[PDB]
Amino acid sequence: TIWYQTNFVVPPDTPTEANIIALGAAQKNFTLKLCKDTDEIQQTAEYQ
Amino acid sequence: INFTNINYYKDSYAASASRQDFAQDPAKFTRPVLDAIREAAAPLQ
Amino acid sequence: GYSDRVAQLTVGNSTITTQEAANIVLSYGEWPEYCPSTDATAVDKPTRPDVSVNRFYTLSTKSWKTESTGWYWKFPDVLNDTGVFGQNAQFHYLYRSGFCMHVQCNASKFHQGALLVAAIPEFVIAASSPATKPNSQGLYPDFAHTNPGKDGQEFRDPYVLDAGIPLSQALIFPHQWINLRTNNCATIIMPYINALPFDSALNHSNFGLVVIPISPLKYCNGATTEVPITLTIAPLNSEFSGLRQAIKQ
Amino acid sequence: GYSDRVAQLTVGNSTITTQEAANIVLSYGEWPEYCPSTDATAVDKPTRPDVSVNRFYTLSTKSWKTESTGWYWKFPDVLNDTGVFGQNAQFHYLYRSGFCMHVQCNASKFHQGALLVAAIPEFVIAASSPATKPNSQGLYPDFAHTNPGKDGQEFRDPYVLDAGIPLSQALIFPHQWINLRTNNCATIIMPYINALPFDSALNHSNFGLVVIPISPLKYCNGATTEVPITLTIAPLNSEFSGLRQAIKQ
Amino acid sequence: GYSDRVAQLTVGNSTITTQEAANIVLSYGEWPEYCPSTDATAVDKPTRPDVSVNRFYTLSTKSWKTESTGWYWKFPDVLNDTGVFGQNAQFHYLYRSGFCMHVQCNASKFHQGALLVAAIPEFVIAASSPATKPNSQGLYPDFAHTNPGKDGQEFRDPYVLDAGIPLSQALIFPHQWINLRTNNCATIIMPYINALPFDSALNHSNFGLVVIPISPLKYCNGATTEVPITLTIAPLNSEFSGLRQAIKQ
Amino acid sequence: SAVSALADTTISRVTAANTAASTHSLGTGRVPALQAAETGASSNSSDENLIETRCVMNRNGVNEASVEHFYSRAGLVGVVEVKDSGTSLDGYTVWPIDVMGFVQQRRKLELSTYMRFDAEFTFVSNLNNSTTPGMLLQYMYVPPGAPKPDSRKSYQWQTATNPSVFAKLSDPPPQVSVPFMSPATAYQWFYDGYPTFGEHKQATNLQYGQCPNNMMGHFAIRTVSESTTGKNIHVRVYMRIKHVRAWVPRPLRSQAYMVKNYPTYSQTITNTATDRASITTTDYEGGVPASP
Amino acid sequence: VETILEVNNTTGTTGVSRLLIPVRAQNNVDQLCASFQVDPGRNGPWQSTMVGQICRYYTQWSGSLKVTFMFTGSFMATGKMLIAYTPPGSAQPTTR
Ligand SMILES: CCCCCCCCCCCCCCCCCC(=O)O
Repeated sequence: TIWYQTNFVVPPDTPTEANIIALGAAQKNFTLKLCKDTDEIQQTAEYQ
Repeated sequence: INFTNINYYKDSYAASASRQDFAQDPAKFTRPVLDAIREAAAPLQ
Repeated sequence: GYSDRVAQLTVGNSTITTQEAANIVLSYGEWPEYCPSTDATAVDKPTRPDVSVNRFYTLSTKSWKTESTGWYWKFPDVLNDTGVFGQNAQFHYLYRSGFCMHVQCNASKFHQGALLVAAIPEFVIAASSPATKPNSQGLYPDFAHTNPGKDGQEFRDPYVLDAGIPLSQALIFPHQWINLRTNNCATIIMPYINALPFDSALNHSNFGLVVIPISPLKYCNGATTEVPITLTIAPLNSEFSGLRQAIKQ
Repeated sequence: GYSDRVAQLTVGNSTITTQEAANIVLSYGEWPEYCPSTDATAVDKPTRPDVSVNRFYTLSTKSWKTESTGWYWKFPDVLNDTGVFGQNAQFHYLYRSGFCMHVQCNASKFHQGALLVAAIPEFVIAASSPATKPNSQGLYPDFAHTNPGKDGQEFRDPYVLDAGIPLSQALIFPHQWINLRTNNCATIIMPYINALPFDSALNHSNFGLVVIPISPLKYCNGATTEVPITLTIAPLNSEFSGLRQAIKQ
Repeated sequence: GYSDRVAQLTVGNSTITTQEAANIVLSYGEWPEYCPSTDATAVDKPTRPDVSVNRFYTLSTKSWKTESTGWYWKFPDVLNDTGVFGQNAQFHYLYRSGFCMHVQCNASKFHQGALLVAAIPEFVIAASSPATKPNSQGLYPDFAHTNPGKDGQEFRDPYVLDAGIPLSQALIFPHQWINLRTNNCATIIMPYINALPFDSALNHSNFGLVVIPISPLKYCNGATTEVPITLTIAPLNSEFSGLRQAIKQ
Repeated sequence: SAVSALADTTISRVTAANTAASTHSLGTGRVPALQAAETGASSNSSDENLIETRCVMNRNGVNEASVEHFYSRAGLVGVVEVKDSGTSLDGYTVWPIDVMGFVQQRRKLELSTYMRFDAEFTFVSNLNNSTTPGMLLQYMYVPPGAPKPDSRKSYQWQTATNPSVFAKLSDPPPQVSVPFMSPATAYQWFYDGYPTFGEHKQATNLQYGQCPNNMMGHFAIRTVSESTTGKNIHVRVYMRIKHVRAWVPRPLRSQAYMVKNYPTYSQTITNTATDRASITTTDYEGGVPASP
Repeated sequence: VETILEVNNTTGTTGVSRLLIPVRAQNNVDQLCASFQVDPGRNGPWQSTMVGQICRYYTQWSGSLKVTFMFTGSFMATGKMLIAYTPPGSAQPTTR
């Protein structure tokens, strides 16, 4: 969760709303196991 | 006693998969920069 | 142990200075190099016009707007009609080179927004079909969208990079951000990446160069509205072989 | 030979980062330490819950206004009902600990004002009597003013620290300023100061933690009006002895 | 070459003396130990509140009657709401510990009867269904029977341990008898047994602690009728990790 | 001798990175948490520098995440119907070798831009009712340029040079190992270019992206029969990739495929992440709070 | 390799807008900005990540994760955020 520790303070004549971009990744001790088939994309017919 | 990784045919591409050369070098995708940045440092100083 | 904010890139008779620079991305940690004799296949002696073609070319300037989607270029295609590089690409069948792409976008400390500058190898452009089966013309993109030239082409669906792949994972490619609060330029040095030592600079485009606004440009009334984005590139270690009559396309 | 503006305080599972920090005040040049066997008096083995209680607790956020007088907390009292520290303070008769108080207040470069953050040992609160002789109730402050809990108590007369001593000399105590043009935080590491090796965390409050606006908060129309002040503290080297039934107050 | 009848168990600030003791059962010949760094998996530093939680807790006293069936407790569940141990079990996600269970039952030299005190790891409680097929509610025991708390739960069918396994073979578990003519207590030291280094003290109960009267209590008119059975336990080498908000159940 | 060679063939385990013990740090100028994502580099922050960690001698094996193990798994790449009944009494069929017809193999392959590998092709052939009567089949590989058969009796089935496999349906599935056959250094799943010169002003422009270095001919399959058999045969081709070399990883495809040789997504773009109610809702009930 | 999380995966948000966590000047204190689960293979913000898409090719995973937040406001905009990771057992925290 992301909370406002303090406010988002701006001077006059500057946008009061901005964006935060989150970039996710793994650490050096990351590991995977038991390779399987994904469920991301489906197919109902050959691509001919 | 393991009896595997033996090729029975004259052509080398007939051998089984080469699963004894695991190498990990993530620096070419995670730190593709010129000036190496120390972890404990402010990157843009 | 850190990176300085100022930088100067000098190649050929051109020099680019920047005072708010993040770093310089060396794609895949490999510098551009000439084709080694161990990997070459053509027997003709290549030509290496050192300083006449390996130099910075300021090519196109697009105006960043609040509803902009982004633009993309193809590296060999964007330089095929400019300078001594364009001539050597037209007169020779074979060509290979790296490049140093430099995207410039400055704004006041009162603007905001972030661009994603990535160099995509083999950036095959997709067409979005309206669910039509019978292999209509709208199944393949026209030549204006695959080889945009020096003007570039603005994205239709930046969310899928106009290629069906998610934009969020485009950071797997050599990339850099232009965050207006942090830096005003993005530098990417890219070596020659191809399954062949040489290739035609006219048919094959080795890299796609995308500039996509992730966080839209926002400012308040009174600030400068026209915020341009300039693309400057420079071939590195460019060779050509197979001389013949100049071929345009 | 100088102090860096950035700092990171990591204790327990909590981490506090700041990018505009003045310094870190080490009160009286002594670090918090466990009670040496030469100075201890109780024979029961103390418990030292290392990382469960020695950690940063963000407790209260007060809104700084242009007519604010200031607020004060009492260190053992403000943590007696939070987390594993509060439980150990309720289950044990004896307690001792230092702390690292961290007050956070950020504002734009267009605001102004300065806070005085001081850690006052044995901050006995006074009552202001209306010149009444016959030992009326208004001769002694109620419990809400002596032990404000985690919400703190706002000063009635900050000029005399609500204790009859002049505010101008409060700098004799371990203090730090939060000058909005210079820094946005104040850090004070305080060792356990008491005439006894251990003491009750419920009856006795070792330190008072005051935050008083000397230069009032001023800004122009259009700036963010709500400027909060957050108090984060962390016990250091906290021990407890004399286990029995949990006692609330 | 023998075992003395007197014994004293001192852990924490608690001390238990007995003058008619059989022996002390060390379950599976392994002492309770902290998780070695070779077997640990969580990276957070664990807390080890040495003497505040590793201490004897007298929890429940059941009255032994001539028609009593027996009672059972679950070790982590019986201490989840008592003392500093209960708090650390509620504030932390992960937990591991051994224990030293001590069951006390004294009677005159004119009473008779024998209890079976066993510590059953993974004591999964069964429900006795009235031969009903369609997966009715009466196919699984309610939460009051699986986690009885500190009051324990009296057996419904002690002959099958309320688990479908014969009571006669319960001696395969670390056990001890309380034979009124021989001894008046039973001590079992149990190390942390689980397929994981740490686990939740709220969901998973590592051990079941049963006290079953094999030979019923018999006496003649005039003797004291109320013969209690007191359960005193003490965690050993208890660690906790994964601090967060206190969770009750 | 070579006894030392065969002994060192078991998969040796290399473990994941260990975690070292760490303590609290109170000072300035040392900020391992602050990063600059604009530099295009991923954060080098370690757990040791953001929390207080313990010493964990990690022993989790990482060998299964290698490129070889990820790819050396035979998946379906082609379904060939040898029609010999009804309106098509061919008894033979010439299938253009393309491994981009089925999603599971295609998505895995397009993780990388260039790939150089050998393959082990397996043919699982049977009738429509899944039975396998003894029926002699001939699977002839027709390299690019070799004459393709046009009937079940044509001379091309003599196979005096073309590699050919004869096997009945009742036999175990035929299996052959195919080398890295390509004029290039690697197969190129993405070719941002055109195969020939020209204006490329065509109305369809179907040649865009077609690199002939990947086109490796056809697999001609027939039943060795004297006349029509009246039975349709389905040949499922499975490709196992070995001795893999991958280059330039790419984003995994997120839109549904539409055609075989082209990236082409529908105009109704599907989101990469499934929607939720708001930006502050998660579906995890958790436990009961001790003191709310 | 760090890739963009699709945190703003809300109904109605379309295109590149789904990759942005909106932050603005608050009228009250201690407000919730955004939240998401850190299960990589779970349907949600992690679906748009390279780690999230490779995890779906495997049954089990292990190791520490990493989220890098980049603020894309004005140079003049200041602020402080508390980004907390709550271990299992508890629902999403209701207060800071
Ligand atoms: C005896 C019959 C054996 C069959 C021989 C099979 C030969 C296959 C060639 C190797 C296949 C890999 C390259 C495929 C690339 C084409 C994909 C595409 O771009 O559409």
